[PDB]
Amino acid sequence: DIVMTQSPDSLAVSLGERATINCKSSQSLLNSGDQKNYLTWYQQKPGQPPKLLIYWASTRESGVPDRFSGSGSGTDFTLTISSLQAEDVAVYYCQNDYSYPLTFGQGTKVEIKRTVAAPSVFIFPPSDEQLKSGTASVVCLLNNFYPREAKVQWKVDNALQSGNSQESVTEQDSKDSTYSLSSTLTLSKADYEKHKVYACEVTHQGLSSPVTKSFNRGE
Amino acid sequence: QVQLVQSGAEVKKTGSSVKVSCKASGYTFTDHAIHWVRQAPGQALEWMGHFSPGNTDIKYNDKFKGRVTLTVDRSMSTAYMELSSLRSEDTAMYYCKTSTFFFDYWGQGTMVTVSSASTKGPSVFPLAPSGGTAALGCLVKDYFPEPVTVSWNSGALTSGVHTFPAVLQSSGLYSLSSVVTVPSSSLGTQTYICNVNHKPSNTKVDKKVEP
Repeated sequence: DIVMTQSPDSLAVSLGERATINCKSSQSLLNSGDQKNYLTWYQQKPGQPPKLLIYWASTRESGVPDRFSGSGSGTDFTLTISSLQAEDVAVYYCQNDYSYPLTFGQGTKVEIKRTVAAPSVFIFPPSDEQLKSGTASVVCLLNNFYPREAKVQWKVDNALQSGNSQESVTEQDSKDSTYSLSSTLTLSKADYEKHKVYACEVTHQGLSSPVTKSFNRGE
Repeated sequence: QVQLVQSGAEVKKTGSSVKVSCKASGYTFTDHAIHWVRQAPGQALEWMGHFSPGNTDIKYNDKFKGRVTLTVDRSMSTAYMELSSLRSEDTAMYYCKTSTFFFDYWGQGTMVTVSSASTKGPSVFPLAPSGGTAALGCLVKDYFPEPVTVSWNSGALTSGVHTFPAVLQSSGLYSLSSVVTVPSSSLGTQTYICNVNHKPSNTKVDKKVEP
């Protein structure tokens, strides 16, 4: 089996600047018969099938603009995207087309780099309707921020919570290059009604101090 | 117009089998091999094998050999992928596609979910509104399988909407929130209704979110 290793795993590139993605194969992909490298590049956006970009290491698929360039030979290959556009935000995969099993790299995720943007934070108590069910969900929203890295900590009566929350993050917004994130704390009704102060504390590069949003149950 | 149309999403219990179809049109079926590629949630593409219909050359990735069977119905221009003894690793989008890199066409994908969960529509709860911007939303909890769709005010409200990707809970059921930010001055005048549709259970919920 040929192992395909891409580098980096993720790339943040400002609009109009150059993105460089490397792909190394564990064995040469150069075919002696036609002297072509059987290395293929695909672009894949969330929810969609992959789309062919480049084949034989450097031949552009019809319809692909010339700011996409494939280079390299043998075991070391590079996809260069010049003048990055928001429509280039995607996961890029290289594929061994030389010998079976056909194997893929692990993907390189490209995002747009923009100036740091702090999140706007909101907290939502559980609804009275949900409380009738025996479980309570508390939701913290971090809206429209960049970069994606953020620390969200739940405090209940000032006790730091662990193990009882799940996070979800959006894909990057195509127009403004930001993310939003939800953190949902799940408690039993009994635990929810036992405690009073519910707080989510957000740490982010765009915040000089962590931001806390909190409520007192029943207010 | 070249088209590859795959069969719909399937839920299967562990140990069961699934057979996905891929109907080809717009070209002569025997002109290209059909390849099968899958992708587990958030993971890399994985090549499963190919079937070349004109001459019955069948190739398998050893990772799947003996658990997957590739067939074709040449009379109906259809390729099949049958995967047996299903495991958690098999929850994934499955794609068919033509050729290696000479005829780039892909089916739309088939989601296979390996789970013992029963099909269940979501419970929809308000995320009530507590700088002239207010955030509100709907918590779309405990549904199975994927997917759900959420709109606001029957699609009239799209600016500022974030419908988060679902998370799988330890119960085996999915959950997500959909949020929107609106002018605080509109809270007394404009109704805000999330429209939650879960086609696998034929459920449609319109929840008014009140301050």
